Amino acid sequence: DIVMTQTPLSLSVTPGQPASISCKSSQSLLHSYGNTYLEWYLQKPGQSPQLLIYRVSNRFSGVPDRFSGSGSGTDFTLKISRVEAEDVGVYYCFQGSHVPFTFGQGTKLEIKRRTVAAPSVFIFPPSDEQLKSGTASVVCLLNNFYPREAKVQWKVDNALQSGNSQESVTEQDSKDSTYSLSSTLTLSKADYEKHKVYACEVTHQGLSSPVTKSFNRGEC
Amino acid sequence: QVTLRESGPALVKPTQTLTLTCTFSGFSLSTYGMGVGWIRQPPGKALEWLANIWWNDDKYYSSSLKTRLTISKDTSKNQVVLTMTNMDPVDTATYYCVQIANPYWYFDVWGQGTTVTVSSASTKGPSVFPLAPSSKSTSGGTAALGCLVKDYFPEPVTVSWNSGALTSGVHTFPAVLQSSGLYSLSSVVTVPSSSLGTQTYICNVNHKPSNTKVDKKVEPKSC
Amino acid sequence: AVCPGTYKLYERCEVVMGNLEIVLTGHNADLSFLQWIREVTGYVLVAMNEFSTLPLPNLRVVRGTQVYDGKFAIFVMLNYNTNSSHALRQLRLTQLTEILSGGVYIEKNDKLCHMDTIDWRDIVRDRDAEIVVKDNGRSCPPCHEVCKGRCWGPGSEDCQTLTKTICAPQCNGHCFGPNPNQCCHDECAGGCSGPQDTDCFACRHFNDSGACVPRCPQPLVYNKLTFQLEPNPHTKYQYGGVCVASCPHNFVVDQTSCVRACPPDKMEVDKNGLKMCEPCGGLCPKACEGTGSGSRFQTVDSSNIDGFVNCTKILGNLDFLITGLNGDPWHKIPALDPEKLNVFRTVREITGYLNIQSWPPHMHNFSVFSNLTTIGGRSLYNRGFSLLIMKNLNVTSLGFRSLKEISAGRIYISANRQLCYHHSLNWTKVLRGPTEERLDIKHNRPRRDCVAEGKVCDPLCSSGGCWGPGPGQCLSCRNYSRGGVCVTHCNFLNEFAHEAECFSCHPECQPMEGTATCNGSGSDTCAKYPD
Amino acid sequence: AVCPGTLNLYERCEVVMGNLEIVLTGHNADLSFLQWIREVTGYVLVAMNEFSTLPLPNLRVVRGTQVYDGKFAIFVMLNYNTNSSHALRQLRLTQLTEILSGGVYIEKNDKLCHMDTIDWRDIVRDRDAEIVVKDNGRSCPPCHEVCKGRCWGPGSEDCQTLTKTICAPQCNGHCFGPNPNQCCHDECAGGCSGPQDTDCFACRHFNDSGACVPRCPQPLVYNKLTFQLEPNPHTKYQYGGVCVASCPHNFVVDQTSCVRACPPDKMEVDKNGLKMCEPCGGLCPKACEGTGSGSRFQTVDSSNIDGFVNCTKILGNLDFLITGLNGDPWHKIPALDPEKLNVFRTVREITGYLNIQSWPPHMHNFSVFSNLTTIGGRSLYNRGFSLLIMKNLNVTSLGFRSLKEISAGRIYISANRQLCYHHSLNWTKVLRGPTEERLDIKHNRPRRDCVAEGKVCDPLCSSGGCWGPGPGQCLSCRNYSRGGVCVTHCNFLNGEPREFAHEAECFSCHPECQPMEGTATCNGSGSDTCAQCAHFRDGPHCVSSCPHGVLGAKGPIYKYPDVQNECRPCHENCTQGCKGPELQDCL
Ligand SMILES: *[C@@H]1O[C@H](CO)[C@@H](O[C@@H]2O[C@H](CO)[C@@H](O[C@@H]3O[C@H](CO[C@H]4O[C@H](CO)[C@@H](O)[C@H](O)[C@@H]4O)[C@@H](O)[C@H](O)[C@@H]3O)[C@H](O)[C@H]2NC(C)=O)[C@H](O)[C@H]1NC(C)=O
Ligand SMILES: *[C@@H]1O[C@H](CO)[C@@H](O[C@@H]2O[C@H](CO)[C@@H](O[C@@H]3O[C@H](CO)[C@@H](O)[C@H](O)[C@@H]3O)[C@H](O)[C@H]2NC(C)=O)[C@H](O)[C@H]1NC(C)=O
Ligand SMILES: *[C@@H]1O[C@H](CO)[C@@H](O[C@@H]2O[C@H](CO)[C@@H](O)[C@H](O)[C@H]2NC(C)=O)[C@H](O)[C@H]1NC(C)=O
Ligand SMILES: *[C@@H]1O[C@H](CO)[C@@H](O)[C@H](O)[C@H]1NC(C)=O
Ligand SMILES: *[C@@H]1O[C@H](CO)[C@@H](O)[C@H](O)[C@H]1NC(C)=O
Ligand SMILES: *[C@@H]1O[C@H](CO)[C@@H](O)[C@H](O)[C@H]1NC(C)=O
Ligand SMILES: *[C@@H]1O[C@H](CO)[C@@H](O)[C@H](O)[C@H]1NC(C)=O
Ligand SMILES: *[C@@H]1O[C@H](CO)[C@@H](O)[C@H](O)[C@H]1NC(C)=O
Ligand SMILES: *[C@@H]1O[C@H](CO)[C@@H](O)[C@H](O)[C@H]1NC(C)=O
Ligand SMILES: *[C@@H]1O[C@H](CO)[C@@H](O)[C@H](O)[C@H]1NC(C)=O
Ligand SMILES: *[C@@H]1O[C@H](CO)[C@@H](O)[C@H](O)[C@H]1NC(C)=O
Ligand SMILES: *[C@@H]1O[C@H](CO)[C@@H](O)[C@H](O)[C@H]1NC(C)=O
Ligand SMILES: *[C@@H]1O[C@H](CO)[C@@H](O)[C@H](O)[C@H]1NC(C)=O
Ligand SMILES: *[C@@H]1O[C@H](CO)[C@@H](O)[C@H](O)[C@H]1NC(C)=O
Repeated sequence: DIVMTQTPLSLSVTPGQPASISCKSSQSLLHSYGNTYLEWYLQKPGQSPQLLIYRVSNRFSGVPDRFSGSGSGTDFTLKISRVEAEDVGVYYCFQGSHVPFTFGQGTKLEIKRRTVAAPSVFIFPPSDEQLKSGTASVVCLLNNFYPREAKVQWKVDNALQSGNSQESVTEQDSKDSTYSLSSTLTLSKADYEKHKVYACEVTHQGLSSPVTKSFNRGEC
Repeated sequence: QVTLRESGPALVKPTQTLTLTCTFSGFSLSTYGMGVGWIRQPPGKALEWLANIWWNDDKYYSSSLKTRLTISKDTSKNQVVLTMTNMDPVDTATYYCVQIANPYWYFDVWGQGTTVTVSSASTKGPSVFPLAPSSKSTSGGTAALGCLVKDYFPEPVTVSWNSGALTSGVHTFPAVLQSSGLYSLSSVVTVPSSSLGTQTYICNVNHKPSNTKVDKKVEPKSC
Repeated sequence: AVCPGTYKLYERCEVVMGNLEIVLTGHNADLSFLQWIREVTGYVLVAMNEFSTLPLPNLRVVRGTQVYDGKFAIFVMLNYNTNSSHALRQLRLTQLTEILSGGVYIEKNDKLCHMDTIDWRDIVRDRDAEIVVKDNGRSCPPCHEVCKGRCWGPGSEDCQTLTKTICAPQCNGHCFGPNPNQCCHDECAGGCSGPQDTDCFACRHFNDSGACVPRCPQPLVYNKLTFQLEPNPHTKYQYGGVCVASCPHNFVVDQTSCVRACPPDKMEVDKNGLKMCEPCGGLCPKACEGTGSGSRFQTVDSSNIDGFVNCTKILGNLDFLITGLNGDPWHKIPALDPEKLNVFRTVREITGYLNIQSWPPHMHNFSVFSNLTTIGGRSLYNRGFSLLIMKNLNVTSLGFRSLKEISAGRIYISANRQLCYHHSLNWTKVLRGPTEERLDIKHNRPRRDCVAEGKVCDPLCSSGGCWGPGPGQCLSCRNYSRGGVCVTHCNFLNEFAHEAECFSCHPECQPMEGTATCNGSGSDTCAKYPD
Repeated sequence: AVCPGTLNLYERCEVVMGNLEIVLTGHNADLSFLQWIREVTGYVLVAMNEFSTLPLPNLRVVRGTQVYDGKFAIFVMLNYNTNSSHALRQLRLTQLTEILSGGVYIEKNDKLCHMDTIDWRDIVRDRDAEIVVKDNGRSCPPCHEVCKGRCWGPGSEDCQTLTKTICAPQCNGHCFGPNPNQCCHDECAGGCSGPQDTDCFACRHFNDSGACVPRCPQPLVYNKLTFQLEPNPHTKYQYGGVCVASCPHNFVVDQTSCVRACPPDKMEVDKNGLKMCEPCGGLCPKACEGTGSGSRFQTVDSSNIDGFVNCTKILGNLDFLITGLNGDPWHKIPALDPEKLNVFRTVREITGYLNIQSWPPHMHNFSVFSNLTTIGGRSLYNRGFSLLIMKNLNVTSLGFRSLKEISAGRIYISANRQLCYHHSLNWTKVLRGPTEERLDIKHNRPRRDCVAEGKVCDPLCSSGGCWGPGPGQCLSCRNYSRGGVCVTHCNFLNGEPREFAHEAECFSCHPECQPMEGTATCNGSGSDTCAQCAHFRDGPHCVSSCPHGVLGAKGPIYKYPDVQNECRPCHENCTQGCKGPELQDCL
């Protein structure tokens, strides 16, 4: 029944700066006089949600001082005084006053690392064990980069490969605020043995020049 | 220490009935004021409160899903059961069970969450492949190595290093759904270069949906 | 916090232990001293007022222990003038939540708007309570959109917060949340903001310093201090429904609760640093201006006697002169009927002197002044006399059985030719100060005639003497005192004793043959799933 | 002059109007201003005294209207101190002559001598009066030779002088000379110095400015030119035996006699400095403090009614609030018993305001204040209100049948939904001052509904309106008024009692007027106004009987009825009264 709406759909803050997230409700969250069960939760990457604030303005046991909660009726606000590196994740609002308990859509709070970090690149050739199966998977790894903005281009014998790679990206690190990315090139064993020079070229802000890591089929 | 564990099938065929079991310790659902709740989260989406059961055997449900949900309790077993009928691919989600102890807040203690995937497809175990660098591509101080978990269908798959002892530098990537319909991920780790002979680095992958445990050594390609 | 209810206002209050009546108030009234009120234990009455808005923005609860017209906990009527064009236009009851007992009546307020909009069933508990809202405000503004039709005023901040509270089964009906975890305490009147005694908005019975309690702190308690009835120092009195340590304003503690004045059969006493109503016993204290000196009456006569009915103190002197006894033909005061003298059997204290020069010849004893206990002597007669008994030739015994102090003055007993029993009298016991040349006792019936005709103190009278024959006329008892009667035994063995006075013993003091039955009187002195 | 009794000894007068009591007095006391005393009306008491001689040289008479111990007009007892030597020894009674009634008791005067020496039967007139003279001294000197054995003391000027006043049988007692032509006035107590009532030594009954008289000047006297009793110019009142013009200090008149306080059913009235006890007329005025501001009572409650019994005035205000009527559970005052409200039926005047905001529901009128006649408005309520009637929904009529004056303030009568009869009231007659913005009467039973339902003033009421239904509730009557009730006519020309009219009020004809069938029985009160006299006719007056023994200025007046029943003077030398005009039919 009750629709919950979080306003900053996404958020990027430098550590030390403040933060504000807002939860607007379709109907008043007032159960009875002085009883407004608005709660703010934080789900860190790959964890269960933690309760941060209950009854609009009361910090739960252990929540640090920088987390604050204001609001009344249909409008409420969570405030982080000094955003830290550990605060990245998704913030949810929740009402416990009415029969269908409902959550907010969520608010992704990201970290804006002060200094830029360069992706450390590594190339991995397909294992002989896999090549026995009949398929070849090459893996390029870009490690610990802050400007998540990063691009990789696969090249086999200086031929740019299209539609043969898939990428996966981690979530922002809650200690270093860095990202990591794996590009995977999937070829048939025959096509893999047809060519000989495999390289991934990484174009990143923190990199003055395109980093390229490469290998040849038979090298040990 | 209040701890809760969610258990249940990792794969459920459509229109069949899912049955989840929250086993808990550190409290009892017989003490006045205690309740256990169920909250699901579709992958990458938002939390959705499902149901709540109390020491009174009093039961509350989400309205949209009332007809399909049924919650039960057994204090003797320190267990709470949820049953959901007519399972649709949309119901694919990670299901958490939670404790409600204080009347001023809700959802204080959460379980790790069990992953339920609804699909007519069948379970498949992963192929684990070692990812070592080419000995000629000598990056520098840091040396990267990893494992490639390749063809598995039900999503829950966990990768650890040195049976949990190695955690710093580990990157287990989100699984990407291949065109085949099967998921594939890679778990990498960066370690000091000369101590690739002082320590032995092996990866442990577990695909519980297919009951597949594998420990593979990622030794060098040095020759 | 507290304030007795019905122009300024001593109403910087939160609870009014009474009714709130606002009547005949003009437009220019600082009704801002009421904003703080949020409980009314009586009704609210608003009539014949010219002010435009009624600010009670914090009022939440109207108990209605008393209701108006035997039906209504709120009553608002005729708050408008035709000539002036001033009138009530809004009731600022934004926060009003619960009307425990009584209905609502709002009629004939020509310019009052929006009372018809709100839902009264959300507030009044008694659904059988009558609710009339009519003939008060046509050509009225429509309500704001945000209020969605329910408002205490035109604006969007003037909406009735009608927020349905679906409490749970286990919750007996009042809750601060939806699930069974959040049931209001049983002592909460309305809802609450938490599961404790302190969290109630209003108490079902009593409020002890914030805690809703069934009974105010009782006077006696089985506190185990002696495992029995003890004076819990932590005792509190009921100011209606709020427990207080000390009655505020100008009240007095009648037994369990505060009151505005003691009841008929009780009197005020300075006890425990407070003013308490203790039972009157014999009769409540009644002072009555005396005769002689600053009085307009030189003696008691047939005009003054009926002025001394039920008097305990004389606040002056008492004179019995032959002109008052036998009447006065030069004043046309008639004679006195001796029976009326019994009026003085209630007198226990005389501030000044007592002077007796004439007495009805049949009366052989001044026993009507038996219970006299103290003669102050602050005003005196003749040559500084506090007690004077003269020329009484038909009196035979003094009879002042209860006299124990003459605070100041001299003593004169002379020419009572038939008077006995006064020879043996230790006046040093009764008279305060040295009895030096302060006694003038002459020419009464000589000692020898009295002893010969048998007129002597009863054997059980001590050397202190007596005020006449019998054991009840002694000054002090030789052995023990059974009430006013000097008694020879005490029934201790074959009835306890203290300070040489024989008393009865507490119930359950087992009667024991040949040994002590009491060793004192009490539960602690006598010599629930029990055996 | 004259002094009062023992106390209300500096008494520089001649007569003691009471008892002379000398008690617990020291020997060094100054008893010399008592030597001008000549008459003691009560008794003489002397006891517990230390002085050696009692100086009463000029005392000659002791009346004994009051006697000590009910048996003696003189009482001397215990005037000696055994430890000391200062005691009594002598009674300096040089000129004592007569003790009218009562005996003598001289006992236990250890140093008093020569009281067995004197013949008390010379003095005491009552032969049966008891004389006791015992144990007064044990060793005393014999009496002086001159005294011949009868003395008040040791000296030869201290002798009891035995009377030689011989009188003829005609004097029937005392005389100022030996012959029958020298008899004392019949009003003389004892002897005299001449035949007049001025020459008496003491008076047998009363004393009017030196004249021994049987009665003081009566307050009414028969005027022969008006044939009626008129006030006496020099009327005098009875201060015991002295006839006085102004009663002595701190006294009031009852009827003919001076008294200290008014009797129970009488009340004091100034009457031109002459304090008079006039009849209280049923209920004696009793003012009582009011309620409201300036008082300790916020309303009349169950603890107040008891303090309003028999009150005629209110000296303040009267408030009736719902808290007082229905009780106050927060002060734990119980509710008020409505019957007790009747306590106010005696209230004739309210000094301040009347405030009525709650009233018993069955009581449909403020008839309990029926006898209220005046609302002063010295103190006022709220916006200067002297009368406030508000929120009383079960009253249908005020009922202030006797209200005639609201001296100051504003009137407010509102919200009494069932109230009628007040629409026509001419408040200009009641409210003192201009009726402009001082009357706030609104939202009571609308006049149209009262009229249709028939709650209107009785036809016999005037245009001034009414306080409710009937002829008793009118403010003024269109025709006549009998006993506060409006009537079409007095009982002139028929009925009992026969009446006349004064200022539109009916008043019964004086008794002794003969009821005339067909004609005015009398044109006013009083006996000189009757058309025909019932019994007799003294002058222009109708009387029950002719004056016989009524007192005029020159003497007692006796008249006789003639054959036409007219009171005619009696023969001058007629013995007492008569039955005719000549000396023959006299008596
Ligand atoms: C002013 O208001 C009074 C009422 O508040 C009016 O008095 C009423 O007068 C009527 C007659 O006109 C009485 O009627 C009778 O009532 C009895 C019932 O018993 C009660 O009354 C009697 C005395 O009448 C009393 O002895 C009882 O104790 C009761 O109180 C019936 O049995 C008769 O049939 C008859 O109906 C009213 O009783 C009486 N009321 C009271 C309280 O006295 C009065 O007339 C009004 N005056 C004016 C000038 O309007
Ligand atoms: C309320 O006021 C009325 C009017 O003043 C009081 O009634 C009147 O009372 C007097 C006596 O105080 C009545 O006159 C006397 O009557 C007796 C008995 O017949 C007679 O012996 C006296 O000589 C004298 O005439 C008078 O008639 C009477 N009024 C009427 C119209 O009859 C009434 O007592 C007052 N009520 C109170 C004070 O409670
Ligand atoms: C006070 O004196 C009265 C008499 O003046 C006493 O009354 C009588 O007392 C005897 C007992 O001694 C009774 O038998 C009589 O019946 C009493 N009354 C009458 C009328 O005879 C009275 O007892 C005396 N009181 C005291 C304490 O001495
Ligand atoms: C009880 O009294 C205290 C002290 O005045 C007050 O703070 C509290 O609010 C009262 N209780 C309620 C329910 O109002
Ligand atoms: C005096 O007290 C007695 C007994 O309590 C009582 O009967 C009587 O009415 C009282 N008198 C007065 C005037 O209160
Ligand atoms: C006076 O003393 C007698 C003694 O028997 C007692 O009965 C009476 O109650 C006393 N009067 C009082 C205490 O007013
Ligand atoms: C009272 O005293 C008188 C005078 O002393 C005496 O004659 C009488 O007998 C006495 N009577 C009584 C009853 O004491
Ligand atoms: C009289 O009483 C006083 C009281 O203090 C006492 O001191 C004194 O000894 C007593 N005298 C006699 C003779 O009993
Ligand atoms: C009456 O009083 C007058 C007052 O002057 C006095 O002169 C006269 O002697 C008196 N007569 C008596 C007491 O007989
Ligand atoms: C009041 O007046 C009545 C009647 O005149 C009378 O009987 C009563 O004694 C007076 N006093 C009291 C207190 O009732
Ligand atoms: C008071 O007035 C109301 C309204 O007319 C009526 O119903 C009720 O019976 C009245 N009460 C009495 C006691 O006359
Ligand atoms: C009202 O009373 C006034 C006297 O104050 C008088 O002059 C006037 O004529 C009266 N009016 C009526 C209608 O009787
Ligand atoms: C009233 O009657 C008397 C006696 O008959 C008469 O003298 C007087 O003039 C009359 N009053 C009048 C006519 O006004
Ligand atoms: C009364 O007597 C005197 C003296 O004899 C005489 O002069 C007088 O006329 C008599 N009275 C009348 C009325 O004749």
